[PDB]
Amino acid sequence: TIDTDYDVIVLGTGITECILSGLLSVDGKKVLHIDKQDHYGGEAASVTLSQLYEKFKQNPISKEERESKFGKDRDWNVDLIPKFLMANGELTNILIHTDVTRYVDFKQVSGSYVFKQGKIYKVPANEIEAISSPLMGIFEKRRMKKFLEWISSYKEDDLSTHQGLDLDKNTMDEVYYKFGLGNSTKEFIGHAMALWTNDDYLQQPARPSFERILLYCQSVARYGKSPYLYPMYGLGELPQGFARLSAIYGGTYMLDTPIDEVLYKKDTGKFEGVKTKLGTFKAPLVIADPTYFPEKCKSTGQRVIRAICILNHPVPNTSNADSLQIIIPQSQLGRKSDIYVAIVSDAHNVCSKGHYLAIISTIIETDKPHIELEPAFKLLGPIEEKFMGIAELFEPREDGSKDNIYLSRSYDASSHFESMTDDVKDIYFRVTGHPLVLKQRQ
Amino acid sequence: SEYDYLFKLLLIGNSGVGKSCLLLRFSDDTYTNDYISTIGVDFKIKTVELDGKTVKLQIWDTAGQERFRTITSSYYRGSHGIIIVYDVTDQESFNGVKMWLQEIDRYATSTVLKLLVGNKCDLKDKRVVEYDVAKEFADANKMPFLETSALDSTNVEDAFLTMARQIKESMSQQNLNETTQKKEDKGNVNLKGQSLC
Ligand SMILES: Nc1nc2c(ncn2[C@@H]2O[C@H](COP(=O)(O)OP(=O)(O)O)[C@@H](O)[C@H]2O)c(=O)[nH]1
Ligand SMILES: *C/C=C(\C)CC/C=C(\C)CC/C=C(\C)CCC=C(C)C
Ligand SMILES: [Mg+2]
Repeated sequence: TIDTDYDVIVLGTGITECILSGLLSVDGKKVLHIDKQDHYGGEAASVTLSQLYEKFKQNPISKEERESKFGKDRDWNVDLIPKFLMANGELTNILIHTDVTRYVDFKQVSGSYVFKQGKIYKVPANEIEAISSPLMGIFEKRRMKKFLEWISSYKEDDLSTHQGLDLDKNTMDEVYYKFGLGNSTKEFIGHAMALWTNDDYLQQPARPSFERILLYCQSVARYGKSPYLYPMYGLGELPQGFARLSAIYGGTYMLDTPIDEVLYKKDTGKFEGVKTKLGTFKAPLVIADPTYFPEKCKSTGQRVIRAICILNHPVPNTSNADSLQIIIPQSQLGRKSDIYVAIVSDAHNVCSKGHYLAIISTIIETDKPHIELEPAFKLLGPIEEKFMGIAELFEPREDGSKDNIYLSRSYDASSHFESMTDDVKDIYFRVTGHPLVLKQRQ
Repeated sequence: SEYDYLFKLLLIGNSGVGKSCLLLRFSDDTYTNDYISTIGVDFKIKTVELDGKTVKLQIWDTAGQERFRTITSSYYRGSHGIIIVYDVTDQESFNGVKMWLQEIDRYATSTVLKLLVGNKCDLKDKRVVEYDVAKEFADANKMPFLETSALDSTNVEDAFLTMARQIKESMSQQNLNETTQKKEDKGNVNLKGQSLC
């Protein structure tokens, strides 16, 4: 009694696939969404503490020992892949248009800190903090102020606001030169505001950097304190909310359902459907994460180490903040990639009272990945427990137009979700042939 | 407008037992024969007067996620009461209640209130789950029991009012205070509010 025909079959319930499922169902498409796993979230799921031990430890501890040290398993929602939301980012725009805010609550992240020579400093979130910050000297702050005034008064359609600069012809380094900004200021803007993980952007057209810096400023302006929001109960609430949106608009969901076989149109290599323990389902195209079609994906060459740490106290030198980001610019450690730390606690309902979660991550560049994180571990003070893992980043070999197999990218090392929504918009364009246009749900 | 307490209620149970029709009968006073909706019910808000107090209820429905049992932690967040529904003409739907109780034990708070509802009681000729058997099971699982009919309205309003009373009378003073209008703001942000560049 299960329909065999659908407009779209989606495999894996990571957030990229769940947003696409919700949007396609809202568009009126008949969607079948299947996951071989017994829970939502895919690689960016939030898991309980017992699940964290099963996944990262050799000999998981007993329930009695776990509860005496950490409390009830239900108080824990631990992200496997850390991500914050820019307050004015595209995911917030999708959340408001789809009303998925009905299924997920958000709280501000207290602040973002940048590392400089062994110490961390809170990045300003208002003018009083900007005046107080020792990150820049008095004369350099005056130049920085002119640069920020240009970021806000710039209007694409009005050449008189460009101050002689062209975002497509000029490189970001040329933009810095026009404002006379020194190297330390370039590092702060590039790594703390644009959030680039290295300095390659200096020799590239300024446009993408300008957009990222403006996004940061607009995000801080939304609620103050920092440019980020974080969901109550963890990132896993997001794929679950979009899966509910898809279900409301007609989507059909199956979990714990392996794909016995992918079916292809005779001699064409084009997707036709899937065979499962519940039957065979057909659709002209499939949307899926790399774990369903490893042969159709390739490594980007990057491996990311993620160290999930549990603390029984606030992070040192953060004024007892309930949540924060720490950015360690690669220039401060002679590295090729920045190291990030994402910190949340019971204020966001991700762990029991008194504990903090600090997830450290970076792109691996040495033979001893654990040692690359030592500068970040040192910022946390005593660590109760560490759950370490290394993930390789994959991307599709092709865009799916030739085989109707539209694949998402592995979740990357960036500290927030803008690159994930870029993947959602790109996949949507590949699947439908036109750009995503959000409609306000009634 | 103003209310004394705001509660979050959920409906749960096997596909086809009448959860969506029960909610529509309580919220809109309507019933559609052979109900089929392209867009599923999300939730309904209803304010009732309960023993002198104004109680606002946000009642959630499953959006069909129970078809292949794909409802997880998100649906149960912040829930105060859960109404478990079965169909008195479907033995398997009653057997399914044991599994739903295990899901509630896993995802909801240990203090969540529960109510058992045997729906479609208008189908007198096709009843297979006897009232006494269901009542004994409800007593064994610490929950009140009512047989309802979204079709003819039997006990529908009373099932939701019974759950609202269960919550209001069972909550600790601290938990009840958290549902008052004065404590509605939990410190979360409103993504649609005006900016504070
Ligand atoms: N006879 C009868 N049919 C009912 C009753 N409630 C719901 N139904 C029918 O049973 C089917 C499933 O109802 P639905 O509300 O979609 O239940 P759900 O799948 O649990 O949400 C529809 O054909 C309804 O019209 C009831 O009280 N009596
Ligand atoms: C719209 C953005 C606001 C209100 C704040 C965010 C500004 C940041 C992150 C820049 C920091 C600038 C410094 C430290 C330089 C001094 C600049 C002034 C005192 C305007
Ligand atoms: Mg229903």
